[PDB]
Amino acid sequence: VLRDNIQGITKPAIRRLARRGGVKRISGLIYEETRGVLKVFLENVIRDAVTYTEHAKRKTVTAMDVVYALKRQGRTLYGFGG
Amino acid sequence: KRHRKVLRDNIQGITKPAIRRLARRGGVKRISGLIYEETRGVLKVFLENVIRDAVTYTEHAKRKTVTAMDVVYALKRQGRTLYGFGG
Amino acid sequence: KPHRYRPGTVALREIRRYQKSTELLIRKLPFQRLVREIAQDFKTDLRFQSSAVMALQEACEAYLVGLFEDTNLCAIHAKRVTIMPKDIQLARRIRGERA
Amino acid sequence: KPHRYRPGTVALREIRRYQKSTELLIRKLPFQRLVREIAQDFKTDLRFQSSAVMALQEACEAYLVGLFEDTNLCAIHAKRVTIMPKDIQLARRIRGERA
Amino acid sequence: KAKTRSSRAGLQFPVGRVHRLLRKGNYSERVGAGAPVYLAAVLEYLTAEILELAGNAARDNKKTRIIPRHLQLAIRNDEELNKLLGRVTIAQGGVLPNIQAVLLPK
Amino acid sequence: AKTRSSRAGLQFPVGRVHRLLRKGNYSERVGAGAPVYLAAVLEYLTAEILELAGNAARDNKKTRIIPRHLQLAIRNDEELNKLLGRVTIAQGGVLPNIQAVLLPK
Amino acid sequence: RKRSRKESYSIYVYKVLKQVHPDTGISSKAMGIMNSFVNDIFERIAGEASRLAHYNKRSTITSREIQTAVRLLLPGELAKHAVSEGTKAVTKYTSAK
Amino acid sequence: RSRKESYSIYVYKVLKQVHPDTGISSKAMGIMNSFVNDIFERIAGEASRLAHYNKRSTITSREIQTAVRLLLPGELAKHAVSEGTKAVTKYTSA
DNA sequence: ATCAATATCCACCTGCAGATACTACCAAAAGTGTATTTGGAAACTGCTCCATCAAAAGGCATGTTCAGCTGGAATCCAGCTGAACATGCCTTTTGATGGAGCAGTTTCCAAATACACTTTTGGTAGTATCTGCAGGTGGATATTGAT
DNA sequence: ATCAATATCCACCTGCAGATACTACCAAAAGTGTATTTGGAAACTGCTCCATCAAAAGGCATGTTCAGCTGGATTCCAGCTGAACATGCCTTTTGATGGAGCAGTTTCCAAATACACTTTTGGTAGTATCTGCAGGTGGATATTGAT
Ligand SMILES: [Mn+2]
Ligand SMILES: [Mn+2]
Ligand SMILES: [Mn+2]
Ligand SMILES: [Mn+2]
Ligand SMILES: [Mn+2]
Ligand SMILES: [Mn+2]
Ligand SMILES: [Mn+2]
Ligand SMILES: [Mn+2]
Ligand SMILES: [Mn+2]
Ligand SMILES: [Mn+2]
Ligand SMILES: [Mn+2]
Ligand SMILES: [Mn+2]
Ligand SMILES: [Mn+2]
Ligand SMILES: [Mn+2]
Repeated sequence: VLRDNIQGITKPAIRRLARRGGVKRISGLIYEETRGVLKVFLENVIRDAVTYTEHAKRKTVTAMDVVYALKRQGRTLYGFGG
Repeated sequence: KRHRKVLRDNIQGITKPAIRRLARRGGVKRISGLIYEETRGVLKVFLENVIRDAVTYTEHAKRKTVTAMDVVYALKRQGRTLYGFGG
Repeated sequence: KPHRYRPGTVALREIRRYQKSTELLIRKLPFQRLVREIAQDFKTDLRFQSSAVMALQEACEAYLVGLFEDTNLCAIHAKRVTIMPKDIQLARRIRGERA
Repeated sequence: KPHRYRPGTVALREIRRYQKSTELLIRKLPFQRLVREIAQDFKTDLRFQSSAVMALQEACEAYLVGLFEDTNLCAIHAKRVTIMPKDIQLARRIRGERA
Repeated sequence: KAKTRSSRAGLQFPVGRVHRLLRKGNYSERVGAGAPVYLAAVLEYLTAEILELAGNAARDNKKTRIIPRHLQLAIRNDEELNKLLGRVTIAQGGVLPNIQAVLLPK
Repeated sequence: AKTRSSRAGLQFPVGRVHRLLRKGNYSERVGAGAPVYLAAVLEYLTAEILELAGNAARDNKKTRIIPRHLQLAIRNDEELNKLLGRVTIAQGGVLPNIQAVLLPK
Repeated sequence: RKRSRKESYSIYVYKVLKQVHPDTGISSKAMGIMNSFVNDIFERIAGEASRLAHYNKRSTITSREIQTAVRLLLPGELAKHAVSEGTKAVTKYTSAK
Repeated sequence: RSRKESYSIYVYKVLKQVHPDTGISSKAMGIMNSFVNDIFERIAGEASRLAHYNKRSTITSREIQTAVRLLLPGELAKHAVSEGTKAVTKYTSA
């Protein structure tokens, strides 16, 4: 069956995320709203990561590329180098 | 030979109409009575944190005079960058 | 028969007035006393450049104005038109100032 | 009559379950598809370290979970217990991620 | 006759000074000759962008002298300058006129 | 030959902290005291977290500190939580917390 | 005693103002803002370029580092034009002497 | 092939000093490494700006101290300052 | 819709704060030229680890039904909060003075850089042994929701 | 209150992935010793500007009265979203397998640094003189609210 990739981020997985966030009841429109927010996040972080990749003249996005990008965006991540 | 009078309770110099005006510039139409004391508390926390950092810069330079730059540097590191007084 | 504007009319007039201008809204000398009192509690015998106090007032007024904006959105979100302390608290929590 | 839990009971059970654990909650492969698709828009024929993709999923899931907490506070602020796009939007606005 | 590196680059902004500030700033051990040129050009371009928009705001306010208010109007009304300076306070700049619709009478 | 760490009473590498400082382009010069002080501050902060994380491991009846324990240690400590407020710990999860109004009855 | 020289970007900001708005002036407080702006953006780009060079074990900040820093730091159209203006200035600079 | 430095074995040393019978997983060790690197960068960075603000070319223990006061919350700052002063004292004497 | 009270607009003007203009001065800055050093690009390549492939295995996502209960709409009203007024206080303004302390310049040594050399160490690679605990079991018992 | 249906917890067990303990190897890195350089503390002091003074006055804070309309409580009900169950679809596992490309090594030259010398310039500093617009007035237009 034909399938968009962002639609691969399924309703039940979004549900579990909300539950860890302490959310008890979810509106039907939340699931499309969440996917849109997810996409912007990834776009912003991946754009910065790939930019580090290009500068290093590589073809492989490294964990460090991602880590540096997250730090830029004020989303510092522990556990993957640096 | 002298010393200045004791400084106390100056937070009340932040008057209700002064707080009303700031709310207006912030687009606020209607204000509950408990807002004014809440605002004074919030302002005091903000001012303390910036002054603490500014004075820290002052002492490190071995000065007794807090400069505009001390404040600007303090604001910069608190994530409140300010244009118009500085370097 | 003496004239009275309805509750809300003058408030809206005031919003338009102060969103149009740029001057400081807190009285100058009282703010200066507040700064000296707070600074003194941290360190005695400090002096202030006049521009240093003004920098603090510009920062404080810009901070509060911005906070009232976020506060207003929280109140409207609750289908109110009147800002309340719980609105300020919600805004500061989401801002990460208390979280 | 067959057994049936009241609405909300199982929801609360899930909250306790996932707040206790740390495993990722999005399927690995669909997430990996999404990452490569988005990356392809910035540069073609890219490869990824496995740790790179995992770093992305960790940061992204931690972000959405944090956002949902702030969203929940907004819903409760409006005296609801159901989160709505209205709530996500307010949280992101106040966070400074937009508007 | 000597030529400035600025004139050699076709720039109004000072290349020599920018080069000095890079070395004096402890950003790296070495600084290439192309680096201050590129940086001076970017700084100059951004300055031109803001002054353009601020000059317009001044004009719309029937003024010929740009004041901080005009700089603020130009920045907050431009989506990209607003993003770039989103965590910046312009002293004596005030705010944009903006009243939430639900607050208006009806 | 006695290492500067030994000479200062530290487990953390003073010589390395010094090399990292001057190769980091933080300044033209580095005083001899600076890497000692900094190495000391880093060791102490490491000790404070490992202490609290160890206790978290004990409470869960474990003897090996895992990421989850580091998270519990940090988020349950007012000052460590503030210092690391914009940091996310991989595989750390969140604190158990349910808003009161969501509880039944 | 002569008070030490306080450098600013004023005379350059003023030049660009005249190119852009020939009949428009600028107050000293506004010029103060402009000076804060240039110094801020200088520091952001330089700082980002510094990190960039350090991540890649390079001891030299070249025009290449500045460009990537500008792409990382500026949004959309601003990055596009800034990069263009910067490239243009470098090629012209090197095509001389 | 080349080598990659980390704080791992120093982290482990400090671990056995405070919890002799406690171990630490490699994933958790990665986090501690990130932590030490992060705080190093923060403190060094702030000390750098301090020195520059005051037209100084040297970063001394004085810059490190003021940086720590600026960066760490109340009690953490107090103890860190104490630990720092203690170590520089015992380094002068020894 | 009419009309009256009041805010709002805009033209016109005047005083002056602040911007513009000029000359003189000059220390630092910027450029030029020569000699010397070396960062890192280029080309080749070995070895890591990434992409893909098959291929069950089944765990988990999807579609459906049903109804519990939440969201939102409607209604009411006590009292909070805005508008307006009278009163008069304290902030603002203008200007002067003394001197605290910031800052400019010069002298001078403790400490830091720069090499050369020696020694220690931390990262490493195999190689083999060890163990904390995830995951599975049973059965006790707590919770939930029907009566 | 009883009582049935699940969920949840505790005690124990066992395989193994990941922690560990070991020996050996070595390049880099840290320690040592010596000669050289220099940053910035001291001392001294010129001079900006901060604290404090007085005095007059009107902009604005305070405090009160009055009632408009907002917030909060209550009720009510349509329909949305949770729970449960039945499918079956594709994520997961892992294991092997090219080979892309990260990364290590060698070569070497364009470009950077160091340095001495010459010239240009941007920043006070001292006065001297325009000029944009703030703020005042007056009178025409617009807005708001009662009726
Ligand atoms: Mn006090
Ligand atoms: Mn070389
Ligand atoms: Mn029904
Ligand atoms: Mn309800
Ligand atoms: Mn009064
Ligand atoms: Mn004195
Ligand atoms: Mn060893
Ligand atoms: Mn278990
Ligand atoms: Mn010197
Ligand atoms: Mn009434
Ligand atoms: Mn209402
Ligand atoms: Mn190849
Ligand atoms: Mn000149
Ligand atoms: Mn006017």
